[PDB]
Amino acid sequence: STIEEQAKTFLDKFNHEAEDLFYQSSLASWNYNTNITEENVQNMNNAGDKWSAFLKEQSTLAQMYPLQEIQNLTVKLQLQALQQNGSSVLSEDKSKRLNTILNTMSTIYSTGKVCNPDNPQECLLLEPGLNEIMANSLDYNERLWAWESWRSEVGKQLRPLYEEYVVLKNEMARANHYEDYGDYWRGDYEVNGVDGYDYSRGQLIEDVEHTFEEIKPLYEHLHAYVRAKLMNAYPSYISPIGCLPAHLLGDMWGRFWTNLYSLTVPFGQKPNIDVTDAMVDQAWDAQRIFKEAEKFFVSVGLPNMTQGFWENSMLTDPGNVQKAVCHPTAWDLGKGDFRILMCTKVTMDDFLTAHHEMGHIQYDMAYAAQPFLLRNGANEGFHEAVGEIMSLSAATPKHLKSIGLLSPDFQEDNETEINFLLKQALTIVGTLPFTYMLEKWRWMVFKGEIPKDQWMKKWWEMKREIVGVVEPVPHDETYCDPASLFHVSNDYSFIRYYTRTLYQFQFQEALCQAAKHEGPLHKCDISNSTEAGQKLFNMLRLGKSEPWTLALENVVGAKNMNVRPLLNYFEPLFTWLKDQNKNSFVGWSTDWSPYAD
Amino acid sequence: TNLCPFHEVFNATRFASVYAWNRTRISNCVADYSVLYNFAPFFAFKCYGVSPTKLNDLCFTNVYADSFVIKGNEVSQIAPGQTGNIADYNYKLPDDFTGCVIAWNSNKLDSKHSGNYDYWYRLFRKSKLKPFERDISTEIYQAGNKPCKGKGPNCYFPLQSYGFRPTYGVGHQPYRVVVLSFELLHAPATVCGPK
Repeated sequence: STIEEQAKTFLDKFNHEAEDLFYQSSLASWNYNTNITEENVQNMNNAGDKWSAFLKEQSTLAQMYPLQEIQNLTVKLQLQALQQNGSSVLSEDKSKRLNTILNTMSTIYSTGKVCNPDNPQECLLLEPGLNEIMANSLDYNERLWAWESWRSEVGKQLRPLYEEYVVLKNEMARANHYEDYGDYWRGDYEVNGVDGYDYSRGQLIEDVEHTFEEIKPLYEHLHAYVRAKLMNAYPSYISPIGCLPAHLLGDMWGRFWTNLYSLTVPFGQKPNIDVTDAMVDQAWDAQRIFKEAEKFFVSVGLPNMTQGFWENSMLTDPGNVQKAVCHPTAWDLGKGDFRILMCTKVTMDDFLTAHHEMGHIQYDMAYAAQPFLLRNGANEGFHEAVGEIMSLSAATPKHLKSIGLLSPDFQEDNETEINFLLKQALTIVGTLPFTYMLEKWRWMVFKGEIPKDQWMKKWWEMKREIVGVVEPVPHDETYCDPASLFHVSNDYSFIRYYTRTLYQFQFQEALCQAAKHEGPLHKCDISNSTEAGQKLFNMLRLGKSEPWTLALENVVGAKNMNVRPLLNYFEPLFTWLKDQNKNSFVGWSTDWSPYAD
Repeated sequence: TNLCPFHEVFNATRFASVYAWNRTRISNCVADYSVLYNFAPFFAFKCYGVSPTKLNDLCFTNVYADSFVIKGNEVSQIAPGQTGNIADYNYKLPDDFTGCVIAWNSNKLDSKHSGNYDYWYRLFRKSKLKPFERDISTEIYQAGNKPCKGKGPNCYFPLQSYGFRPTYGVGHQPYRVVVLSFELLHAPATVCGPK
């Protein structure tokens, strides 16, 4: 007989064998996250150990099916995944030490704290204390201390472990014929065996470099405006041509600039949009929010929520001795069981988060028919992009006005649109350079082209070169600032956010052109449009069965990523910023420093 | 008047797993279909080649009743000209058929926490089954060109379990199906409708 039939029956058995043990483990994780107890932890650990043992015995068995003989890509993709040896190639001692290091770093991150040097009895924590400080505080020395103490106390402990972590990761990567761990991470975009759609891991860097060049113009004007604002907000501290202090970015790391809206609002006298008061007056609840959200997806022709969705999901904080992890997440347990966990409360941000989670659930339900190994998004950022386009479409004044929240007496004007675009830009445009620089530094470090005696130096160099931010206090090799971030310490990627930010605008433009929208793009609304819904569903059903390039070509008619939609979207703000910056300086000096004078 | 034992097969606890679907012969009794609403009014009533109205004034010699449990998604495979694992290896109807199919939901009855592994089904076989055929073989299936010497590579057990739970989606919940076949032969009729 042939090997193809053997592999097919093997995969058919594996799917059914793995579905059940998953259902058990998935149910266990849900029961644990819903009620923290000692027995649930042990049960979840047992289920995870059983699942890992099952994956171990299922692997090392498909090696009898060489890939060079298979011809149907449907089975070839399923087989290529199981053949991955993973960390099993390393020795027992090395794997044990790596797991111990990971757990120790996670514990250090989750248990860090700070205390006042002049008052050791006074101590604070990151989540309740430092976030609120960096958000609402306005003093200079206070923010400087909050920025310096946490780092000096936490990062200096993770420095030695990170080197061994990098060494072990590079060894594991080279064991599996990869050039390094960065090449392994970039494997999610690799595509072969299809003429006209091939994609290499190296071409991604070229594409990112080519795309980043077009964003510098708008970022320069935004930085100029923010600097002009800060010079009036904090005189005698901000330089007219120097870089902005890191501790003044509203957060500990400088990822989002949303906190600067109150200081950068051009027309502070105009009425800002906040329907929280109307929602409180009408006495809405979580069920109302979720039903209004479901109606949005029903208006475009998508399926309704399942019956068990409302019975099993948790949409309210118990507010009792029971403790739960309040963090919006979408759970897919299989067998048609979909649930959401969220400590929902009356607020517009919660409305947008509910829309995002329902968008995620729709995607999860779309590809439920594909084989187990293929029930996943074709790309990392597609889920987040699909979730964010819905929030964008819903956040329009027209949508809120159609549901009776905003009174018809409200009149639109240039200032309102300018403020809306500025608020959107402060959130979206601010994270791209930071993400790019962080990912590039991480790749260059994993590549081994930066000896240990230059890590922190090149960090600040690339910072001042790209983002144009200068540190308020000089640091040496004893400090480890990159390790003071969640994703960096928890071994997570970053490029997914960049890809999602690039794809969401293309998706929005395509869906709005499908609905025959007119006028500016930021006023588009896809409600009551079935053509766009069908066009999107035609792609949501593919899943992991086809390359992302073909799906993107079917959706927007293009293969590679493009930035023109974002520029067309932000054209009004880009044009308005020039009238203000005409009398301001452009660029930033890389020599000035707060402690240089 | 003498009624049929319909109330038995519709009220039993066990329901004749598909891989060993049971068959019962009904003869010499009056068929009263109004009792079906006692068990479940909500039904998936559907017939082929005959209507439930003209069925009340006809006569037949013997009536065969088949029963088994399957998922909700596989209910579409129980019909002429269909394909699939169930239709090809467990139970196959002929291209020409005259009867009715009945289905109702039995989640809270058969479903149980920790999984109900008492039901089994077949998924591997060398050839397809003929119309109205039954097979209870338990020998291991050979996928490769090597002789069988116990479970192992290319040797798989031809039976598997469902494992129903009460927290399953409607597509995976258990469904009890009953098939009624009407037969006519050169002998005195024994089954007819009321007056």
